[PDB]
Amino acid sequence: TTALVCDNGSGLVKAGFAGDDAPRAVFPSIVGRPRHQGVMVGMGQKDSYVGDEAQSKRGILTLKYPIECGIITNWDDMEKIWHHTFYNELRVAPEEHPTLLTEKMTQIMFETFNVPAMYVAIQAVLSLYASGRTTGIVLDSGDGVTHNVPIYEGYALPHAIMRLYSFVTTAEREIVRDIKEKLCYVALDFENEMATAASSSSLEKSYELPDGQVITIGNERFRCPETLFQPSFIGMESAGIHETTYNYPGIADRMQKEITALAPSTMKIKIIAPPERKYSVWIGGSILASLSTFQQMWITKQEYDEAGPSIVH
Amino acid sequence: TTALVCDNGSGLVKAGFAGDDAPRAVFPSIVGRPRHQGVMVGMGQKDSYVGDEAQSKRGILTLKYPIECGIITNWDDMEKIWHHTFYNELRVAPEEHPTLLTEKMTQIMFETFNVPAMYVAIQAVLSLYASGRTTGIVLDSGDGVTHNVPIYEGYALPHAIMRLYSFVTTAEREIVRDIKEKLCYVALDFENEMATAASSSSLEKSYELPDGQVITIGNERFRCPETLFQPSFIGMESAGIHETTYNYPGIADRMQKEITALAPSTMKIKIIAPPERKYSVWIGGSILASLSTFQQMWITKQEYDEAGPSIVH
Amino acid sequence: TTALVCDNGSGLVKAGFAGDDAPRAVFPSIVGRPRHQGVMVGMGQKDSYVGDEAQSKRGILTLKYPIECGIITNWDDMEKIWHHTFYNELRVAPEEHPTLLTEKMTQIMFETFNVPAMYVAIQAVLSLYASGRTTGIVLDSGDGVTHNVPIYEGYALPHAIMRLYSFVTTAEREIVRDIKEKLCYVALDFENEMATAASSSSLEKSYELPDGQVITIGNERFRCPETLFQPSFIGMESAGIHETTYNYPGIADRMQKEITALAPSTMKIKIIAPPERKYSVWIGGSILASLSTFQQMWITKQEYDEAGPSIVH
Amino acid sequence: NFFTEGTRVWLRENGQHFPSTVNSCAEGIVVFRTDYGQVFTYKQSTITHQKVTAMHPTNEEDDMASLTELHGGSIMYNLFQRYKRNQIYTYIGSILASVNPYQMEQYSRRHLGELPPHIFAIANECYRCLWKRHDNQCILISGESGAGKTESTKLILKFLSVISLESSPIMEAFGNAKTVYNNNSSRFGKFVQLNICQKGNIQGGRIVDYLLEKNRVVRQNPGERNYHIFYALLAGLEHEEREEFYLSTPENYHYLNQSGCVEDKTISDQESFREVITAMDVMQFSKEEVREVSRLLAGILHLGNIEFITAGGAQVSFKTALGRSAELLGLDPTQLTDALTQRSMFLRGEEILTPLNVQQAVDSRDSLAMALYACCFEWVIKKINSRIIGILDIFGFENFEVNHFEQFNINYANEKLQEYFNKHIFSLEQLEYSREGLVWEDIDWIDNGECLDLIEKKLGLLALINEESHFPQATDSTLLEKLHSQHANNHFYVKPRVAVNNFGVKHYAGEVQYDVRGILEKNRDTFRDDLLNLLRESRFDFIYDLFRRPTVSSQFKDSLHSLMATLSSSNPFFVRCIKPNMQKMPDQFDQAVVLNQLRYSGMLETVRIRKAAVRRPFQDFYKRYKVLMRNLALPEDVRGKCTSLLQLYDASNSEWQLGKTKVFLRESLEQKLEKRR
Repeated sequence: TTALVCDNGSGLVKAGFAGDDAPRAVFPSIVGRPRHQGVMVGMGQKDSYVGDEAQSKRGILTLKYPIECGIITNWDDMEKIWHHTFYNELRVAPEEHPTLLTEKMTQIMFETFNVPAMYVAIQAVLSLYASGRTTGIVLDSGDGVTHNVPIYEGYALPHAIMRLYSFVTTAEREIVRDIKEKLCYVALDFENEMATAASSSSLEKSYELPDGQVITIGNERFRCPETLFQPSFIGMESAGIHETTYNYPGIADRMQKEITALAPSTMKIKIIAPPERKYSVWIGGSILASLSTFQQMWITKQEYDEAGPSIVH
Repeated sequence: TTALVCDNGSGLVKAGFAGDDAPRAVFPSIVGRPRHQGVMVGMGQKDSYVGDEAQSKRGILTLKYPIECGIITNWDDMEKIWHHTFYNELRVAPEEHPTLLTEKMTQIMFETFNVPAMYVAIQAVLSLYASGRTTGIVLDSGDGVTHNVPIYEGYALPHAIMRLYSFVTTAEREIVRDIKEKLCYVALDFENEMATAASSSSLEKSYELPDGQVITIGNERFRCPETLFQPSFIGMESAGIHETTYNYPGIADRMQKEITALAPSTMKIKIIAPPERKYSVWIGGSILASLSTFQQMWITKQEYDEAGPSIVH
Repeated sequence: TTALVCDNGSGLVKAGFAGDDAPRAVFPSIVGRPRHQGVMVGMGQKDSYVGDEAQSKRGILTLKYPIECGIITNWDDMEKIWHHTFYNELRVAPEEHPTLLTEKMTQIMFETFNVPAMYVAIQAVLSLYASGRTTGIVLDSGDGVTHNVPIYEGYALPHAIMRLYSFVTTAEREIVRDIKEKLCYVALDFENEMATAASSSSLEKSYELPDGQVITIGNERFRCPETLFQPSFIGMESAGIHETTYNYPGIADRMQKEITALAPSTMKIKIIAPPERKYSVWIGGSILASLSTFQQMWITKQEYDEAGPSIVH
Repeated sequence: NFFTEGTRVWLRENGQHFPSTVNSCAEGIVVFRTDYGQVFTYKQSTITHQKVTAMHPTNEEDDMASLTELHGGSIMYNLFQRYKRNQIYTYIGSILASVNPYQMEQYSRRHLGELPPHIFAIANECYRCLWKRHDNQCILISGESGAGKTESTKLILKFLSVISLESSPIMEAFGNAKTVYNNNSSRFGKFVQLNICQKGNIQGGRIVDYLLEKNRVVRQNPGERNYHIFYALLAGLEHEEREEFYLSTPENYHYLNQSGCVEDKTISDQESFREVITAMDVMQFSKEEVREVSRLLAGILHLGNIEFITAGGAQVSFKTALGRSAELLGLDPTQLTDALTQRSMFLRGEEILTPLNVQQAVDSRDSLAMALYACCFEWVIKKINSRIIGILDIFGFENFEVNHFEQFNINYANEKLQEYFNKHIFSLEQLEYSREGLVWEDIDWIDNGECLDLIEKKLGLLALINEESHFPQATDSTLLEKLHSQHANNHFYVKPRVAVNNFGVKHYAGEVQYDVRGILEKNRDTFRDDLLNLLRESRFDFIYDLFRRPTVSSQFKDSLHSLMATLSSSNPFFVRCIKPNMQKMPDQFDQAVVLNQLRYSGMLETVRIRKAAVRRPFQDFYKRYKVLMRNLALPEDVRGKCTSLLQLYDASNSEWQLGKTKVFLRESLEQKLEKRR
């Protein structure tokens, strides 16, 4: 009878009931069809692996992200994400609860899965419910859309938000992401750090790759993330997060020293960011649907026969 | 030997001699440096394109407007606008004339370009000299500062004036402006029009974009300009032009119906606005400096040896 | 006293002085050691034949390409290519000129051959200097690395480039290449052509092989090159040049019909490709080093004792 | 600065000193009447202390350098009086100035200076120095055509023949053209080496030619014609030959009509034909070779009519222009039409034919026409030389209102010639100061190497032009900007404020403004090898008898360097011919025209350099500055009297010196003394 807070990011989709800890189930949110012909009976082979098995069996697939830079590409794959998740994972009935989503979806999920109600809260706002503050500008950046939403107590300003070795094959790209994980750090004073970076003393740590290969990356190890500020390297004109805020083990005192140079003087700038942050948004959602009283700001079954496609906003 | 009336707006800078028609030369008034490194010899490539070429070769530049919301940002770009214009365009000597400007400028232009005199008339006042009326409240709104100056015959009240698809790249923003041009119209009764806008009948016209893309905007096509009244949509508290007056193929009967509701009763309100209005201000200026006799309300060189930076007002 | 433009490909290395026609000398760029024991006095036999004689005396060798998919394998063979070329062919002194290369090399050739300067221009950019255009996307594909570089006038977008019968013996493989030469053509509509290909009407031409044997290939004759698009046949997922551009007597109107289906509508697409294209790159270099004035963007020796291995970029 | 009625003065007005007389001086007003008829009125208070310079021992009647006040007005006045009311000469140091006007034993054996100036005096000095120095001589006769250069050449040669022309019509036909400013202007430098045996007797001559204006063959500006020979050919050929070569009137040819020349009269063109034909007969050109010359010229004319269709690349689609060209040259129509539209390359070892675009085809066609003409021109010179102290007939600076590539090249050539002249004079000066005057050190002042560098050095004007020409998207506009980007921060190089005239070069004689338009196309000159091979394959024997990116500007540079090598290996003697009036009037001296001519021939700047400087005979100095000696205890001798005053001004004896007959003093000291007087 519980209610389920389920956040779709370009993640790493997260799902777990109305509280109280973290998602019961987490997986990389990919479907991948087999780029080859299969010949081992059964028919045995699946038509397409969704996560997580599609993250266990790379190389025999062509990974295709169902969503990409915020807007999803097609609901044919997305719906399969959903059906697979609800039916063969969490062991939850479709009529179990009224649901909570973050940001064709609402409707397809409504007619197929028949969750008798609905409500969609924006992904940025929930990030405040983590440490339970009421004020602040939230910089929420995940693959593949970041946002900067400023909220005062308790209303929220809408218009002040600005939204910004050969590794050819798609599957292998996953490994790249992993080398991004462990072997990374943002410098504090880049331009001056590069000079001494050239010194023989290794600021390079050597990671080992799933096959035999041993890959030794240096210099660029701290260069790549630095792209987050100064995104000329990419060839995009929109200035760095540095400037978009005002307007990794590196941050926040990188972010700090950067802002204080651009920020007006005589102003104190705490840059509080928790540990455990990866589930922050979700710890938000849990608090919400369990909390009184916004249950009556939902859209149920009776109220979707009148207006339908509208009213969602 | 002619005299030149040259108006700097956030335009569309306009230039043409002391009468009698319209500016000889008009261009979008931008400098944009090339965001990339060049390798086609000569050195060939310019350090920065001014208009108009900086509007023909977008995308390879970062357009930077030399003026912005009235006050200009820096005279480093501005002076270059000027020098480029006088020397390599109009083919006019610097000592040719005493000049006429609308609103560091006066001074820099005085030492660099040495126009032996000067006079600056306010931009609103000039707009009356078009149809050659002597009375009226002038609503002059251009990118990016509007003003409302009431003038009686013939003195002018000083204190009664109140002054108010992903498209990320700087260059590409220009394209937005063009879709602002053709595909626009202000409704007469917005709130009631919005309901019927939802009806399938297309109040949408499909414009085609410089590359291949075909873009179909509707609804919002008339919503966006409507922002001019009711500027809550922006998140700004200052009330709409509607109210600031009393206090696009849409206007003026939009403006009309709206004012008549706020205005007192039994009052006849012609809302006469010419065609050709884009050059109105300029057709003003031409008439002025050519006219007797205010030539002797100028500030020449001998009288800039005494006071200098003052006396301009 | 001349200067020399020398382009290293996985060719077919090309060499010829600063203009004005085509490389003075062209040869297959291979070293091959004799896989057997020699016993005919002198001792006579060379330790290893470089081209071109190593392309005249196949079958008694094991051909080893000094470069392979862009990165060269080892400079031990490459240097031997170089020394052999400069000394016993062109009959040119090492101190004759400052040289120009396309892409350990720079340094080894610098200490051995002591060319008093240096400059390296990228292989793609030069391909524009052939017919002397200033704009365009260049699709340069030679064995064994292709590239897709978009350049505007005149700066160049850096980040928008994406880079992709028993015949067992190595030597014999050369013969295959020749059957690739004459007996080849890219279809226009593969799928519909394949059906009629099965028809008895010979779309097969019979080539004769250096020994006695006469080999008659058809069908696959047009199938094999088609691999350039649709490169699933190899078992690589990265999509065809077809799609990488947007993102043989067949081309370019194959490329055309393919693109117009993928390209947006109402866009005119010239696919201009010269005759003589095989030397396009070289006709570039000649034009370059002969032209004023980028001579002063070189790196001479005095400027190589300071920084050395760096500064090259 | 007050001067009484009737006083002879120089009045510096509008930027030029006027020979004048004080007409009246009353009520604080002064009126001056110039010798040219102008009346100038001023308030006496405004007449500053020189400003108005009095006519220092006037000499109202052989060498201009003997003038004390050595400036424009003085040169103009002195040349004028000698020409109009005195025997014409005249020397300007080593330079012989010769003024055109109305249509030997005594000079032979005499020294340069003992005789009145005359072309013979120069010829004698050249003959003299030839034997004495055992060294080749050059007599460089500069000035625009018509100024009297051919008369100077004629008499120099007549002289050398005694003491020891038939080709003219030929060379004028192929080397001369009507420009906006001259009906018969030589667009090339002609050097006639008069050969002498071991006993200094004339044995023959050898013509060398340089600086041919190739651009003219295919392009003429408004009111200008191609080389005279084309018009001469069309006006002079008999009906039968005219029909044989498919020739009609000049209006029908792109290479002759594009300018918009009114002309109307063939008549002179027809006379020039008779003259050329006669000269070619004298020169031992066979009837057959002459007809071959005309067949080749006719071929060039028809070639230029060839039109290209932009099929995409291009193709020839016309029954004629090309048919006639192929017929005249005797080459296959299809083989020629193919190569006119395509470029050939051979690669290990197969031919790769690539299509040309229409613009490239036109450029290639023009380059071919220019190549054929240049080689025909050289063939004709070979023939003249076969039949027959170098006399160089060269143009001076050429400045019209609108200056292009043609004038730029001419003025470039003049910068090079002027450098040789300056170095020569500076050398003669050192030698005169050594043997002529005692002195410890000598310094040379006026190097025009910088101007020459701006023009011909890497990143120079011509180099950048070559650069811009080999870029597929290059244009006159981008080349203009490269000039500004490279030079506006340096040189002798200026830009017009309103981008109307385009770039300006401070040349030796004056600033010249060049319009960039046309520079690129005129400079292009890449002939296609396959087109030439086709021509090489056909025969009426004359055609084949013509045996990266080549540009006209670079070829001009090379020819100019070849010319300077030829000249530098000799001892040069200078004659400047000026045209005194524009109407061929007998002894008529138009001051406006003369001033322009003198400047164009470098005379006025050469004078300014010589003027850089003051000297007066001892008594003249003493009589002028006697007022300044009133308070001095003076010696009985005039040299001592001069010393007494000068010692007060400079005791070191460094700003003044006493010579054999004169007091020498620096301009600064003279200015000091004068102000005080």
